[PDB]
This record gives sequence, C-alpha cells and structure tokens, in this order.
Amino acid sequence: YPTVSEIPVGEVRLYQIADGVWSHIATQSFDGAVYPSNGLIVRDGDELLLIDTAWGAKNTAALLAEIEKQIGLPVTRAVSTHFHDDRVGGVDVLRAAGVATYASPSTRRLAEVEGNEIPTHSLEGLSSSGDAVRFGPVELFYPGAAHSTDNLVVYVPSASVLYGGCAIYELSRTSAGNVADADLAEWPTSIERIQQHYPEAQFVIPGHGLPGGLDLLKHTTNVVKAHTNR
Ligand SMILES: O=C(O)c1c(F)ccc2c1O[B-](O)(O)[C@@H]1C[C@H]21
Ligand SMILES: [Zn+2]
Ligand SMILES: [Zn+2]
Ligand SMILES: [Zn+2]
Repeated sequence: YPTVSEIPVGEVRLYQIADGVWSHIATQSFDGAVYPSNGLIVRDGDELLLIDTAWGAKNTAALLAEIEKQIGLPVTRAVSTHFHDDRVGGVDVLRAAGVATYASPSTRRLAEVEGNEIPTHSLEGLSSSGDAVRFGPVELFYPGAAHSTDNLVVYVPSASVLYGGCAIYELSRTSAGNVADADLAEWPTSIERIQQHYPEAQFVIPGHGLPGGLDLLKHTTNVVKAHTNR
C-alpha cells in the first residue's frame, strides 16, 4: 500500500483493492507535517464513481490525470464524505472537468459556512443517523456525528470494501487527529452503527493511512474514548 515515503509532492497513487475498486492516495502538508489521505474509485459500468477529492486543487488535478493513465475511463460523479478540505478541496477542479459533484445537504451547508468548496448536487435520504441510500455501485451511510457532524461512510457491496473516511483511524494513529469539528460524545455510538450495519465488511479504509479490517473500528473507538478521558 502506498505510503508518504512513496508519494512525491503533488502526486497521486492508486491501489487496486478488487475488480473495479481502487483507493486513491495523496499527501498534503498540515501545520508543517505531511499526511497521507485516501479516497475511493469504483467502476460504474464504463464510467467511474469517485469518493472524495485528493485534498486540494493541485492534487485533484493529478488524481484525474493518474486515473486517465492507469484506468482510462471517465469520472462522471463524485461524492464528498464531509465538508473539510481533504474531502471537498478540489471540487472546483472536478466540476470544471465535467464531473457531477455530490454531498449531503448538511455537508454543503457546512462547506459554505466554512469557506470551502461546495459540491453541486445534494444527496437526499441521509439526514438521520442510521440512514443508508444506494448511489450507483456503492451504498452511502450516515452513521451519526463522529469526526464531523456530517461524516458519511461508503460501502462497496460487490467487493466488501468499507471506506470510513475521517471517522475511522488507521492503526498507526494512537492519539487524536484533527478533532476541531468532532462530536466526541457521539463518535463511539456512530462507530457502533457502522459495525452493526456492515458486519460483513472485509477491507476497511481509513481517511488517512493504511487499510485493515473491521479491527480499525474498535481501534478508533479505543483512541477516541481515550481522548475523551484526557
Ligand atoms: O482526519 C484527520 O484527523 C485529519 C488530520 F489528522 C490532520 C489534518 C486534517 C484531517 O482531516 B480533516 O479534519 O478532514 C482535515 C484535512 C485535515
Ligand atoms: Zn475532517
Ligand atoms: Zn481527515
Ligand atoms: Zn488500536
């Protein structure tokens, strides 16, 4: 799996998880440190569905170029899983390229208030904790407030891939990440909704870092509970 040390600045790598399912990996500086960040690509017939930008306009242009080089099918729709820049930063690049960009109404509102890029289309049916909707080759799920109040997770039923976004931490992360907009009180309950809804998931992708199994959900709960008590 691609890591920071393998990814030059402004570049994107793809990792094929299953037939027609990839993660995309980019890097970005934040407060002087370099972070990896993951999104998803899911084949949708002879088109592609993109989950999340690559954390900025430059990275997202590089993402589109790497998709063309390695896959060669058009990205027609994109979903942003919450309102922060690792998820919507680059939406303007996607829109200018002809991609239809989507997010929940909650995410669109929070992005506008925060001054971040705003996906065009609104995803209905995701406003109450536990809600799920189909979107092409994926299911979108709103587990409740966690890393952010609007965070969605994405499941690929054909491949048993669960993309947790920033609500799910990689195993190497043993203290809180960016929690400025987090709901610490609800985060473990929201993770439990994910576990209860996707107990069949085989391949779990965090917002940042290395994939794993469903152990990443318990790990994230452990870290979040420890932070609550600290
Ligand atoms: O997900 C994280 O915990 C995370 C982090 F650890 C450092 C910086 C960021 C993070 O994600 B974010 O809150 O979505 C935002 C782009 C910034
Ligand atoms: Zn965030
Ligand atoms: Zn993040
Ligand atoms: Zn752990």
